[PDB]
Amino acid sequence: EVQLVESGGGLVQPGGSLRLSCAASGFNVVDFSLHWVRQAPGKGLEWVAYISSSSGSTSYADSVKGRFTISADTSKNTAYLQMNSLRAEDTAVYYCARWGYWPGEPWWKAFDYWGQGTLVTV
Amino acid sequence: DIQMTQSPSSLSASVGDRVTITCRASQSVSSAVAWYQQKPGKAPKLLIYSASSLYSGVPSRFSGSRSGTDFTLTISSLQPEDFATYYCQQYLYYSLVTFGQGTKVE
Amino acid sequence: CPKAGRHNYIFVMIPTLYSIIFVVGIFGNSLVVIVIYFYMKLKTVASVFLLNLALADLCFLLTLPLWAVYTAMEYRWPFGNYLCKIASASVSFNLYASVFLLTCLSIDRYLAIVHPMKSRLRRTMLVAKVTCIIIWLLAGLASLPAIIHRNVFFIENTNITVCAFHYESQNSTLPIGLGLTKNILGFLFPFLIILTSYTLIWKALKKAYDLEDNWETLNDNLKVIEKADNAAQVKDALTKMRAAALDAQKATMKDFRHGFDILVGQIDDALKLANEGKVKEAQAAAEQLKTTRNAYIQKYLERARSTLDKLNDDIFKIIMAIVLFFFFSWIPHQIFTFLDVLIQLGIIRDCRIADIVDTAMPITICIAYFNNCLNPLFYGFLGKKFKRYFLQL
Amino acid sequence: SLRLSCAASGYIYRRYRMGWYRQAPGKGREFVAAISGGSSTNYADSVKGRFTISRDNSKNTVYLQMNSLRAEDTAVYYCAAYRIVSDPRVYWGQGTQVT
Ligand SMILES: CC(C)CCC[C@@H](C)[C@H]1CC[C@H]2[C@@H]3CC=C4C[C@@H](OC(=O)CCC(=O)O)CC[C@]4(C)[C@H]3CC[C@]12C
Ligand SMILES: CC(C)CCC[C@@H](C)[C@H]1CC[C@H]2[C@@H]3CC=C4C[C@@H](OC(=O)CCC(=O)O)CC[C@]4(C)[C@H]3CC[C@]12C
Repeated sequence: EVQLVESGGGLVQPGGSLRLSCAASGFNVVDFSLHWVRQAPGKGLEWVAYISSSSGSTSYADSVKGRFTISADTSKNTAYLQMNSLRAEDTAVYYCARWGYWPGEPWWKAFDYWGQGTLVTV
Repeated sequence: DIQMTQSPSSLSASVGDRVTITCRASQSVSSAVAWYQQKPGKAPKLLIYSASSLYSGVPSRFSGSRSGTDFTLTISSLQPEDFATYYCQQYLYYSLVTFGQGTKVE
Repeated sequence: CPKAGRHNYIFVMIPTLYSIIFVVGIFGNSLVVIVIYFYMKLKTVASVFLLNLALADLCFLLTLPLWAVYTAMEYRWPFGNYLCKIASASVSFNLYASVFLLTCLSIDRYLAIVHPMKSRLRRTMLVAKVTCIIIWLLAGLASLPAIIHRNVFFIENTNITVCAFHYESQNSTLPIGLGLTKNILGFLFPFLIILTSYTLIWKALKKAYDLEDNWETLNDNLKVIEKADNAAQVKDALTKMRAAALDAQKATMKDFRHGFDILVGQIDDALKLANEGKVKEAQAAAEQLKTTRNAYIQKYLERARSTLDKLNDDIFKIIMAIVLFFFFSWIPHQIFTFLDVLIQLGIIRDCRIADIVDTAMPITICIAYFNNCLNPLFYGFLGKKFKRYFLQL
Repeated sequence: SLRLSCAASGYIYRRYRMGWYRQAPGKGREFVAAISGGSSTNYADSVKGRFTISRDNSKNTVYLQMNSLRAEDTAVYYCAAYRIVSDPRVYWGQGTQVT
């Protein structure tokens, strides 16, 4: 069945680097846009980044641009999120979600399937 | 940078009651609004997409409506499993995603 | 309670007001008929029904005015029995003819606004004439009880004579049936049909306005993209452009939805370049949204602009003014007709309300008679204001 | 001689003026007597003295009591209930042709 699994989280000193991952199963990353939604402990969900196994349009949040690098590897059917220069505000649980492309209903379904999430503490 | 504001920061209700949660957008986002439900320690689950379309596998008690810029989530028959945090979302574009603040229901 | 009376002022105010209504309405309806038949020939279905409505109003103003002298001095009727019949059938005839013609006018407006192509042109004028024939026949046949039963009646020993409705049974259901068809078939069903037609007109008008309003947001932001170079204002212009495209796609089948699918596809392509820090490519990519506008959406935009222009027609404002004023002038009559039909059935047994209903029925007939006089004044909007040229000439 | 009756409805009895009209071959309906309706009892010629019109507020019936019944009084008697004010309506009952 469709399933997204996150891995690569942990605890590092502030200013360190982390390499988050989001494994996928039951679907391909080529026809779905994989996002990264972050929820701070005790706070709400905020969008962080997104990547496409298509042409390659990527984006980042204004409060996170310049220090995050999201990547996708369609060979391994997983998406990675490179982290560096981590600040104290980056401590949160990172969820990876999937979102269909514009033509048709898959786009209208928003983040239909999420991932269990991984915790990062700095 | 469309900001989504959620009216009730909290909503105490009893089992079997009817609750309503309202969202407001900075600009017009058409019907590109989805409703989620996050239980503590767990990832969110999509309830309504397109601001009025119930997702598959979700009980028909949940409902959504849009009147221009105001988006409302309504549950007419609350159950013991409905006690969770209900988030808002505007998904007009991939890089334009902004969520609400939360409507923890007790 | 049995002793009452309010004829001190009714017997003087109504006859002068009735005469004023007669002259004003006959002049206005003659002018309306003259303009509709010569200044703007019967080339449309709406003009055929409006000419018929003016003719029905003329017939009411020509066959009722014996009521003005009937109420001028007491309730004496020193005329013929045939005159009593043809003056008492005219209320029903005018009510049914006018209400049927107004329903057909509403149906024609609905067809002309929301089914521009489903309805033909050659086969409608003949249909309009046949419908007018059937409407006049139905109005005449629904006024037949007031011809058969209405008769002259000498009051007791004195010579005072009235035009009375002769029910040949004390427990007769004809008064209840006549007073209820006047409420249901004369008011209720036509009013429901007209409401459905005008709500469906409004529903299509809203859809037409939604597509053009949403496309206007797309149009204004398109010019903003060209007249801007900061790699940022392009993004906000496309952000409002994408939402307008999504909203417009919800108006409406596959071809319309497909046409807006590439439109939002180009918008996303522009946002991809805008998010990459490129302005010329973002501005260049936003130009193809005009090419796809002509291919798919232009044919649907014109059908929406034309539909909204039909709301601005003079014939639309006149028809809806006539429809609204007819239902406001005749609602006092139908309310008291229903009130009176309840008294006969015994539903309400109260002497005080019975006197009110009896003294109100002459006024309700007076108000309905006023509708024929004020109808030609609605035609003085535009286009038909060429009647001023005819009057001077 | 004999008495006629008119079992009127409740609505007709309360408001309408109920009276008797008479019709014979060679002549139209001529007035005979009337009662109720807020006015006083009215009588016609040749019936002012002999004919008596009565009232019953409980059984909802008006009786025309006639005692002489001579000359050409024989005809068909029709009971009418006319409300002149507002819209005049006449409610004719079943006739009764006397001997
Ligand atoms: C009381 C009842 C039993 C009879 C009432 C008379 C009707 C038979 C008359 C009165 C008004 C007439 C209408 C007045 C105007 C027109 C428009 C007229 O249209 C034209 O002149 C253009 C088309 C053509 O050349 O026939 C067609 C006939 C019609 C419906 C007339 C048909 C005959 C009507 C319905
Ligand atoms: C005792 C009497 C005087 C009460 C009032 C009755 C009439 C004088 C009223 C009732 C309905 C009115 C009409 C209702 C609607 C219209 C359409 C309106 O034109 C529009 O359609 C404007 C709005 C738009 O274009 O969307 C112009 C006024 C008019 C003719 C109104 C004119 C005045 C009318 C006939």
